[PDB]
Amino acid sequence: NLDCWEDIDVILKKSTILNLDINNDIISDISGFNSSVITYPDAQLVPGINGKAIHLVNNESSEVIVHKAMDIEYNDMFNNFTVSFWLRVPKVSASHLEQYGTNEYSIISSMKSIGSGWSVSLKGNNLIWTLKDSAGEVRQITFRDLPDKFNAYLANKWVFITITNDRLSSANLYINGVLMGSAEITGLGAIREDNNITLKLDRCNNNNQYVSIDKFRIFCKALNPKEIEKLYTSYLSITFLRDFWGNPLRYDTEYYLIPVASSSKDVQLKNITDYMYLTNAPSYTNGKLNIYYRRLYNGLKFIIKRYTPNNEIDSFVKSGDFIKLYVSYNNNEHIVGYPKDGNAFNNLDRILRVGYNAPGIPLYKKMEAVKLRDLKTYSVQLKLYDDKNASLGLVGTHNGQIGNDPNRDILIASNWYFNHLKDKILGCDWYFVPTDEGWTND
Ligand SMILES: OC[C@H]1O[C@H](O)[C@H](O)[C@@H](O)[C@H]1O
Repeated sequence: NLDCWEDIDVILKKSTILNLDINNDIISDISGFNSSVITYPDAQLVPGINGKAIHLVNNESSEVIVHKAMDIEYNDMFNNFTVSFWLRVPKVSASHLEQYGTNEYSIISSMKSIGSGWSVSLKGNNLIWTLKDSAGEVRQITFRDLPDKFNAYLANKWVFITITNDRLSSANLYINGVLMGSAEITGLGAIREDNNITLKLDRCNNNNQYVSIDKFRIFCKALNPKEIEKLYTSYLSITFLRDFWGNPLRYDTEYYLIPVASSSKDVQLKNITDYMYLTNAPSYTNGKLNIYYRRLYNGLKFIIKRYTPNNEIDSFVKSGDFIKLYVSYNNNEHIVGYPKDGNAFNNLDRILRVGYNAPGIPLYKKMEAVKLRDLKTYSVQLKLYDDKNASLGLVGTHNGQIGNDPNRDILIASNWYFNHLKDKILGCDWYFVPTDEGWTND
């Protein structure tokens, strides 16, 4: 065994030899070996998985360099090691796949010529891990991302990358704790990499390309599945809610709602004062490029507002926060709620109403944004309360019809969900999707 050094948390901490953290808007190594980190002028900081993350654009000034401390400088020359980090890459447009699809560019590398060492690179929709020994001998793992961009890993969502390297066997590439690729690495000699680990877009021909990297970390051992699973879930801080992309959910921001249980569905409104229902979202497909996805940004625009003043007007939404949900329709904002004695399926599934304003009829609108289930998924649940603070249920959908309207999956509030929070898929889970430059429909 070529690993270094029981409780998994202890193992992870003790085997860490590099851990990039960001506090007080400064990037530094908190491993203990204190490797110096040099941040160049155009390395930007943006929202991350738990705090801020490194953002790299395509120009020479955009880079972060880690100068390995003497105590870890030669860690991966002969021994095992693991590299992990959260990664966010914008969805590549159809044009850019055709134009730069064959352009491989590194984003993180210890290779300096010959350039022995390791590198994380991207080519079109491929994530590539490369190792090169002093003899120029090479080993690679080439992960081809899923065709369905809605569920792909290199399609604008924050995902967790982990690459283990066992010199006595193979290298394994994991995404969100799942094994995605592998390659035997026996027969490789010494890995004599550069004294610096460089985070920067190298040899990328697309001037508008960019990426985000967070929690860059190196371990002096090849982590096993259970350890990676623990590592991965240890970052999912169930306190802050997240949007579809994995960034912090925010107040006063327009979001398109998509139910996790029927991701191909968008939300639509019958009429002001009336109900909401699901409709099939338009889609995009490209046989030649073999990519497709349900298009985004269609359907109602929802806005989350503070029910009462929070902390110090924090812009992010915290699980347990009470809110007022509004639909932004034709420039007007309409509160979402359930009117007293309002139409309800079998008196249990309360039909939600948008901009209901009947005089003398109380309208329950107090909601609580919470995270009761599915920790790995960037979804949220919404709990509606009446005037007595009693639960009216979680927001979801019910199939049926109102009057002479066609059968529909109508937005409702129901306590039924609380009895099924353990199911794999539940109709009360929602994705809050904000428009983002990282995703443009073709
Ligand atoms: O699957 C159950 C179905 O009926 C229930 O009463 C609720 O409306 C939702 O849970 C809906 O999906």
